[PDB]
Amino acid sequence: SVQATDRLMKELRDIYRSQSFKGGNYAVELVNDSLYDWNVKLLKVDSALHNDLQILKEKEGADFILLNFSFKDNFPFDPPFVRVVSPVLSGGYVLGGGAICMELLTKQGWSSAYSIESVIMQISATLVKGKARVQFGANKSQYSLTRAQQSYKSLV
Repeated sequence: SVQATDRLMKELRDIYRSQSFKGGNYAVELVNDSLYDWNVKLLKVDSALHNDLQILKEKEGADFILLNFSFKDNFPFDPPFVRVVSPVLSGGYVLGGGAICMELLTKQGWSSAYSIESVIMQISATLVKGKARVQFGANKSQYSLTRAQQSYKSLV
């Protein structure tokens, strides 16, 4: 589609010129150059989660929550499929597998008007409001697209 493609390009161009993205709050990476597959990592998360990320950079790997946006399911008609790739989290409205129990991500709270710049922030917020914490035990294999789909499935 030309509309879905153009709309998507508009969004990424917005994100690029947003003070949110300039301030290092997150990043956007077109996995495999795909304009329909985004890796949005939250870099700047004053909260308990904000704490767990400090000792995340040091102990194991880097310091960020890695999100995956899939725009194949009829976006912007339907919400983008968003999931948590890593790290493994407790609470923050995160479901088994990495799916998010979030309002706007439903077919009853989403709007074609909403920006991807905003849904990212709402996720960064929902995670904090739900007092999300890093499960420093489980391996990343805990979170898979497979586990996220069937999970989000039951949700609906």
